Amino acid sequence: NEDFCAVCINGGELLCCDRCPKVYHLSCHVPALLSFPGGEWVCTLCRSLTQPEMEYDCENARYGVRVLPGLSMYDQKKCEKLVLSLCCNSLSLPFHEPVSPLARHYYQIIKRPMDLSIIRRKLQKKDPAHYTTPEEVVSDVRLMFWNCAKFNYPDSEVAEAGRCLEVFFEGWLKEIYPDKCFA
Amino acid sequence: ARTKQTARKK
Ligand SMILES: [Zn+2]
Ligand SMILES: [Zn+2]
Repeated sequence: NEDFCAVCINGGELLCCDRCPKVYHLSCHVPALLSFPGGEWVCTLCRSLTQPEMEYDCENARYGVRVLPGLSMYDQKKCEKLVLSLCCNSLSLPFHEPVSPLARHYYQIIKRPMDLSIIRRKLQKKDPAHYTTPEEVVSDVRLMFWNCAKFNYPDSEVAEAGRCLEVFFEGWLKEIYPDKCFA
Repeated sequence: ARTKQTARKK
């Protein structure tokens, strides 16, 4: 098992995946976990889609929550895999949080800001703007990359990271949704 | 359920 959180690259109390070297803060895993698991635990990237080996102690699994409208159980797992894959990629750091409100030009130019913290929240059924289809998830990810390409100079580090991470994402999308075209 | 502790560090 690795020494730093797969998502935020910091230390502290870290939950180890039983199947890959990745370790996570409870709140950095997607979905965030409400407690430390007592027994076998496998992360979202390793968990089998068909036969789920364990349900998670997360917000969407609470009794009052799983009746609410939202993604199907199948689409929830697929979209969580897509979003956690984004968050664990080294290139993703500039997209974890919204751009600082001090960035005068950024917010003059980008009219529909998007970042991975918003996407994480909308995967939760209790969010007022919760996703109901995988198309909405894919649309927000693609909006995030479009904003990056719109604002940043093409030769900049962040512009390059955005373009390269988007290529990785579209590859994962075809892996996870081989039969669904999001055109 | 293994956990570890690591020293914490546009
Ligand atoms: Zn973390
Ligand atoms: Zn894993």
